[PDB]
Amino acid sequence: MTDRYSFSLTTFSPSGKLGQIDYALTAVKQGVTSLGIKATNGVVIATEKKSSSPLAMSETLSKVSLLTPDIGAVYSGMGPDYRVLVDKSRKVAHTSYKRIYGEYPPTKLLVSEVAKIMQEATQSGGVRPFGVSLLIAGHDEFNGFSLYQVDPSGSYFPWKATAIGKGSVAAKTFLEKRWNDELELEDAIHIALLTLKESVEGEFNGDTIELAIIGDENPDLLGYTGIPTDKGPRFRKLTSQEINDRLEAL
Amino acid sequence: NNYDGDTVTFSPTGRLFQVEYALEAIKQGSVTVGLRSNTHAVLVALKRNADELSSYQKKIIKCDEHMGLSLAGLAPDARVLSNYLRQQCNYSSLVFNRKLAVERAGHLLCDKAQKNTQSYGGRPYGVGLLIIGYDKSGAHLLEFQPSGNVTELYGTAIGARSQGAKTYLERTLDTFIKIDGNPDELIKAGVEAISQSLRDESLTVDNLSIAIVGKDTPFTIYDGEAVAKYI
Amino acid sequence: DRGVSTFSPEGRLFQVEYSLEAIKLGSTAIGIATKEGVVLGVEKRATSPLLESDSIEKIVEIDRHIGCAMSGLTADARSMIEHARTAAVTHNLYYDEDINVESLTQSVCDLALRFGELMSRPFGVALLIAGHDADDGYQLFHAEPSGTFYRYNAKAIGSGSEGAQAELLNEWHSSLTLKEAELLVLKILKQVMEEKLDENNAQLSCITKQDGFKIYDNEKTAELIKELKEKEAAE
Amino acid sequence: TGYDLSNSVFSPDGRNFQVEYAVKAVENGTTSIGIKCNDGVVFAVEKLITSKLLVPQKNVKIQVVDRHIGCVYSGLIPDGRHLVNRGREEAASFKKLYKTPIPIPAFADRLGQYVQAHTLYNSVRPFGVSTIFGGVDKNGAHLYMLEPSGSYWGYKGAATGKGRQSAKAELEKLVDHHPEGLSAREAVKQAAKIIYLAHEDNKEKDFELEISWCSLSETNGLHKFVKGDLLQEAIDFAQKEIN
Amino acid sequence: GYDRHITIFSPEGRLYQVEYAFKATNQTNINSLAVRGKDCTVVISQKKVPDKLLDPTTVSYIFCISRTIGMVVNGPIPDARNAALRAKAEAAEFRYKYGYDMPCDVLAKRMANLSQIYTQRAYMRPLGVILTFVSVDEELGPSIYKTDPAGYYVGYKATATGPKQQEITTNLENHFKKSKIDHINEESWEKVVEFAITHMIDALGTEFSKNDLEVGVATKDKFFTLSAENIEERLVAIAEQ
Amino acid sequence: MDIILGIRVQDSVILASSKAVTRGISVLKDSDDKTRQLSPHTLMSFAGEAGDTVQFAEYIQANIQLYSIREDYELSPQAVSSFVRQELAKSIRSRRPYQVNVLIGGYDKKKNKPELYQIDYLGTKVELPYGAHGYSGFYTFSLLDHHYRPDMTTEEGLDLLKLCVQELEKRMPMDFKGVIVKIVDKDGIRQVDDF
Amino acid sequence: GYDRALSIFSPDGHIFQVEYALEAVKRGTCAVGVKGKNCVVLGCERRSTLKLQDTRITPSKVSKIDSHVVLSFSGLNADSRILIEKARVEAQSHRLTLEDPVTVEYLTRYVAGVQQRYTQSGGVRPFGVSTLIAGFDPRDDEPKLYQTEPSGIYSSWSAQTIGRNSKTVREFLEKNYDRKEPPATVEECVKLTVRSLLEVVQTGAKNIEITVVKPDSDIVALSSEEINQYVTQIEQEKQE
Amino acid sequence: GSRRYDSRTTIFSPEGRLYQVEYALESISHAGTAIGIMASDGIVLAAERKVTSTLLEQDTSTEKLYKLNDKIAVAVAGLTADAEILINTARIHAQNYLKTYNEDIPVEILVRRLSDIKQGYTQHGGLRPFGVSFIYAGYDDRYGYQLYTSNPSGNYTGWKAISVGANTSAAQTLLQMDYKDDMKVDDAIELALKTLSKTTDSSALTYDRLEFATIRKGANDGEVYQKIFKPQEIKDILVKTGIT
Ligand SMILES: [Cl-]
Repeated sequence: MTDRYSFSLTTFSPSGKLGQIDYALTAVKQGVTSLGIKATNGVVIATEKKSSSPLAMSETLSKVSLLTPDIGAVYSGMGPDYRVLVDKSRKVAHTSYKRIYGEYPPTKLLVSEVAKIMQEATQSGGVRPFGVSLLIAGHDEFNGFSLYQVDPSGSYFPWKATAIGKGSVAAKTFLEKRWNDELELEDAIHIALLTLKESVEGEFNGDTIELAIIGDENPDLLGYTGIPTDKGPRFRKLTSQEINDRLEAL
Repeated sequence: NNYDGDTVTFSPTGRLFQVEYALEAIKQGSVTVGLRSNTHAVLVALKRNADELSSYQKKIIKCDEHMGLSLAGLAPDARVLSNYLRQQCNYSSLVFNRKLAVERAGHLLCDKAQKNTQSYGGRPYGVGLLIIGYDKSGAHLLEFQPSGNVTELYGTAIGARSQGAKTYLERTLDTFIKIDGNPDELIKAGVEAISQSLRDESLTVDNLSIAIVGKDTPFTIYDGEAVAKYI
Repeated sequence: DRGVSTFSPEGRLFQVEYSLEAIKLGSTAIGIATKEGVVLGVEKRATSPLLESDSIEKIVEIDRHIGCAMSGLTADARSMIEHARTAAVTHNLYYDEDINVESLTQSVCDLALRFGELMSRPFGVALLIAGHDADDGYQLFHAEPSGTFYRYNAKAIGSGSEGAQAELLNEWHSSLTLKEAELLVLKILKQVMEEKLDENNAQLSCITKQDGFKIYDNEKTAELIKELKEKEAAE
Repeated sequence: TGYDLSNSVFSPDGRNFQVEYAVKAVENGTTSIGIKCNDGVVFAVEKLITSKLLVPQKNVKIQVVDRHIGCVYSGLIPDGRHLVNRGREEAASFKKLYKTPIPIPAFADRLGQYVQAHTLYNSVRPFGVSTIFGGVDKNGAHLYMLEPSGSYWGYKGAATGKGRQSAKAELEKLVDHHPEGLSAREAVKQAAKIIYLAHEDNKEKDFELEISWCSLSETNGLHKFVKGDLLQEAIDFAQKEIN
Repeated sequence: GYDRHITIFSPEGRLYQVEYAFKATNQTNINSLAVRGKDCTVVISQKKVPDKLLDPTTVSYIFCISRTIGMVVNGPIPDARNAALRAKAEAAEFRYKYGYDMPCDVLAKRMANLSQIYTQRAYMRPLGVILTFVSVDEELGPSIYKTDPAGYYVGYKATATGPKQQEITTNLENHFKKSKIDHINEESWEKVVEFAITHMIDALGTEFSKNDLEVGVATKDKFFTLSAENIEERLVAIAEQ
Repeated sequence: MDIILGIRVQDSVILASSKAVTRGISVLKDSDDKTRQLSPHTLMSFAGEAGDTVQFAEYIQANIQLYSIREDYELSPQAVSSFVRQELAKSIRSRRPYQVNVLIGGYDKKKNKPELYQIDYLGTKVELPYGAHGYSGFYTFSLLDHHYRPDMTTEEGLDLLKLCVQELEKRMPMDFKGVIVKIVDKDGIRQVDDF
Repeated sequence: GYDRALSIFSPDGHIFQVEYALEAVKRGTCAVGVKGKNCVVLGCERRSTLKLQDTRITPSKVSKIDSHVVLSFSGLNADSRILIEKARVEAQSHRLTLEDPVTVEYLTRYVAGVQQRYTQSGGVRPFGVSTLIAGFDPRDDEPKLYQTEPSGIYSSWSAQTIGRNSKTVREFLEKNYDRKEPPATVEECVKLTVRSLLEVVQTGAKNIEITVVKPDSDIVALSSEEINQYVTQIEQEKQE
Repeated sequence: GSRRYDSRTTIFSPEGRLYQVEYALESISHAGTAIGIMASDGIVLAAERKVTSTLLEQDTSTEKLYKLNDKIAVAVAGLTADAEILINTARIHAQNYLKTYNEDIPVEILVRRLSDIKQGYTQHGGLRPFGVSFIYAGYDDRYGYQLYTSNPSGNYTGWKAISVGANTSAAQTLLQMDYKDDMKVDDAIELALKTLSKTTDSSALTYDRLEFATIRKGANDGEVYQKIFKPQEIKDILVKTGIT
């Protein structure tokens, strides 16, 4: 046995292309649409819960994931690759930051750590790149609200708003017309639901849509009282009912 | 063809070509004969020279006082395998105060060769061995193939033109097995056996190599004028 | 591609057979064993006249009683020589004696097949190992990258080897003197060399029981070349 | 194409061709069988006499694991030995930790997982043997057969090698004609017959019969070789049936 | 075309070795079904013993992973047992480290993560199996979680796996479209097993004897498999109404 | 290998080091030079356990000479002292620490200033106008505290150094066999052959 | 670890990776070495395809291994740094363990050994570099000049050139360099070295570097103007 | 076994070139152009972001210009993720040196170190090289203001003015034409922006498509200041130099 693949599986072609990264981006293109919009007082991330079977309980499959109390993530592409990246991202937030500084990492630095992991799967021996593009939304004290995209290459870019996956080209054009620097969080959620309806074929409701926000601190979700400085997580996943309420004012 | 690039690949008919190619190296090697009675076991080997200025390549290697072998094929592989046998014989003596059974020695050689046929990066051994010995169950003769197959025999031969000697021993089976308590006559039968594999060349004084082990006879190799008696 | 330790359908190791082809391209080296000593000679083969020929070191001392000549990819020989020198000196440390020539040769040849995927390829150089010990007297060995070593009364390796070996077949006898062997190496080197043989493009050496291994001066060899020319003109 | 050049590669069928090629080496080997009896198991194997120079009864093929398990195989003999060496290590570590001798189903999985592991990587070759094995434990007799893929099941009777079809047919008759069961001594006799009948596929050369057995009543649950009078009796019974 | 031999991306962003591992899943030609009751989770699977020389008691694709968790496998038996051994080791290790029994969904995720690694690392091949884990979880209740060679997993109200999975899936879909609940509204597990067998008979269009089926049942604090005689009693009750 | 003194004057650094080496109850040598030139304008004297002193000093020398060749540049005395300190701080938590105390006398050619650094075996570094190791300071510092000026000439520094040695020779129980004195300035390193 | 045998024999007995490494040397800028009676001069070509270059800080082609030995090269620039670093470390390691500086021959033998090692070790490719190593042994006034190449062979030269168009400048050196009477002075040795490069260089401006090494660690690099005076005098004698 | 799938990233071509290095350089030729110009009183770094969007958050974005320490900065051309791996290693090396010698690392020593890391990936390990070219802008008290470049081969050189990325042939010719030795920072700022404006593949050069930085002794008295320009500050300098 032993892993005898100690050589790179991603290499430059004569034209300067890194084939495996391009092909990983193609897998992302086939993936279900997900988007993110940044408001003045929050960030929203959303995607479709494309259920593989009606017998499957799609609530047990979480496409939108909490990374830290103030940082959330969504993806487009290969779901299993995303799941393991979420596991690694949650852990690295502790091992390379919280256990050192006694606080959670700022969004840009956690993104940087996830990006590094994805870059290494593009150069290290005997592995293929991750077949996902991530959208990471978060808040921290000194940088405020932010939204980042991370690609299979490990490259990451900050966005005011963006979309990835199936209908990203049409969705990004839709977001360009609607976005401004004065949007409130509820306005961003409304725009997110409008944008997401265009790429969805079948049922469009709280049970088929997954949506979360980075916004105000939620002391009701903290689980304890007594420490004034601890005010609760800014990440909150919207319920099925909360989504349907906003679909009537759509 | 497409399945002979390494030892880790079966062909569509279930063959291992690298092992078969290693077997081919033995066929190119010089002839060596092995035979035994109930009291003694004998090795006879035709040594090969490079040219008239060169020495004749040694074929027989001593492993212990009661055991040794003759080789045909890649000589360095015989040195590796015989070194392993020397160590195993020695481990048995030092730890258990016990002379290593010839049958157990064969089992150890089989397993060592086998590991080189199932793993990537390595290669099969390119040599065949005839092991003789005298232990607690009497005289023994073994034939080793680098496929891993080890066989206990009354007599045999390996190398180029070995089929002639093997047929002779198959005829003489009932005679040479009965040569008990007469080392010279058993060697004669071995020298007569290896003679059935000669063409153009004959057995000279620096050409012939003989070894013997038995009841009250440590493994000893005869070369030079010590084999002129049998020419 | 294919394994480095792969057997051919004929039962030969590809890489070992290919390294033998590299040795055929090497400069000629000749050895002749006598009862008065063993002579070692080499063709230097300088690629340019500006190359200082005395820096070409193709004959090398292993111990006081063992010398060595090389042919082929001579850079590969350096680690082999280093191992040989270490083995010779280490045995003296462990046993307070000289090491046997055969044992030294066997130790060098143990390195040969230590290649795979250890070093990445066989050695591309052949060695003529000459020496003396009390048990077997004057000896000459030919060490190959296959791990095989033959003892020889006389042997030639390199580009002019088969022509030289045929010549050594006719000339060698068991009563040769040291002086006769010296002239014989010079004669056969002169025969197979491209350029005209002189003291600057050819080198002699010997091993005797009394004086041990010695590389010959260019002045000493020049006299033997002049002695050779005169005796060939004598008939 | 090229899917069959490397072990552990799935073909578009979902097959591992390298394992299937290992089966061809097994099918090329000599016939070996196993029979489950009332309180134990019987193993038998065909040994081809390539030459008169082979010493009779010396080149033993059936192998013991621990003191209660017998193992026989067809195909590449060295591969079988390698598997039995591992089996012996597995049995030793089980007994070391748990005291009790390894149960047969437990032992079967240890071999199974090890053989299956050699289908996971391209850096190793699959086993070129099918192994028939078994013995007696606290829950009674067990007979197993293990393939190159790592696949194994429990058997009433088992056969592999070149004459497996003939042997299987004979085993199926015994199962039908004896629903109540077969005695250990009967199973030895029947094992001899079946190897003799299966030798028609290898009729060019003559052969040597080798039998072993583990039985609660006949061998105290220990693996033993069938020798001397009992072996001759089985040979005579076998020779009588072919004529 | 070495992108088809190892787990690297093809130009279309596909992993062909993963896709071919899915095809190996149906090599056994066996169909399995899983449903949930009020207090239980039932799994049934076809049992085919084609050789008369086989000991039928040893032919099984249902595994007792822990006291609480059962697992049925669709795919070749060597890979099935590989997965079974690992799942047993993981479940035991979990209990030792964290002081409570490993949940069904957590084991499914763990095995799914291991499968994901085989789709990303070149030296390891995917296992050609689909793993359906069942239990009555102490927090979530009756649970069905299924893993595949892509490293995908999800919870199920009910599920089916095999060559004729679509026929069984649609049959189950239609029943739950009528009842409008996420489970079989029945008190006893015996009747939930009867439901499972009945709907497999309807979907496949084949009758079953006691030796043609294999049944696993999960209740609170234990998972167990039924004997042939237990299954016979189940078949008799089905025929008598 | 016990007594090592240092003084930084106006334009140079002066290092004085004892000549004695003792094995058991016998003085083996009375001309030992307990110093190594690290670079043309940097000198290091040393004292501590037998063997470790020279081994450490030569190891430092090799590293600074390596740096000099690689960069074609002489490191500042401050940079060299920091390198040396780190090596000793590293060493104190090793399996077997190097029991070596050093004085580093260098002339900084960039700043045109002499510099004296005192570093003990723990990696305790201080920059001083004058320094010593072990008990040497106990006898000499009261004289240096009294007489020392920062505008002293090299000749005045040598005279103050003579007074320090005389006091050592009077009140120390051990015969250290005099001192070798070396001067480090803009022109490099030289030895005072009559002291 | 990555163990792949990259340097292997071909059917005709060639190691192509080692031979292709020589092709990288052929591409590199020309380097030349000439030893006089009491000195050695190392000349190096600078390709003028790169202007706007900062010549103060750009890596110089001649590198001091110790105070008494220098090394120049032709081939891959990045590869040469690894050999130079190793050589510098070995030089200090020798001074530390043997208490003498390295001889020029010893230093050459070490660098050549590193190059050879990289031709039969797994997972590595050969150095695409040939070197000229020059200097004077400690307490010796005899000039030393050696050459190494990717295969690991080395030898001593009265005069030698490596790199692109080295065939041409070797042609010049073979007819102009007399062994019985080598360049007796520094002037004559530098003049002959500049003349040899002018056969190949193009413009005699910033394209020629000259480094003179004399006994007892006396090493100096000539400036643009000093070299320009040689370039001027050579062509004025040529106009005849 | 595994050999079958090995691309062999560290081999020579028959011509004596390193395949992967050459192909990595081809990749870099499509990256946004980065320019460095050295003046007597400072250094300028100018770089073009690749076809951006209106929804990209520019003021928090960084893809071209990175700080290694207070005295040294780099401009990137190629794979940004590959660059960040090397950048973090360089940042650590600078701090290692500062801890060891208690002096800021000289520019060349940092450059040589990173270039050696790149070199290693071309000679051993069997991994793909880093698809990155750097322009190093820095200051130390030995050589003063310095510009360097390094590429995937691990080769590095010093420059008065230099470009990397797209259209380097055109850019280098324009720089070679207008550059003079007695040039000042404010003049160099103008030259850099004018060169980018002529070589760009975009229709027009605007503030949102640029990253800009200067290293000046225009810090109060004998010390050096790094200035990473803000979006509004890039917009102002574009108007000042008369490009928009
Ligand atoms: Cl996990």
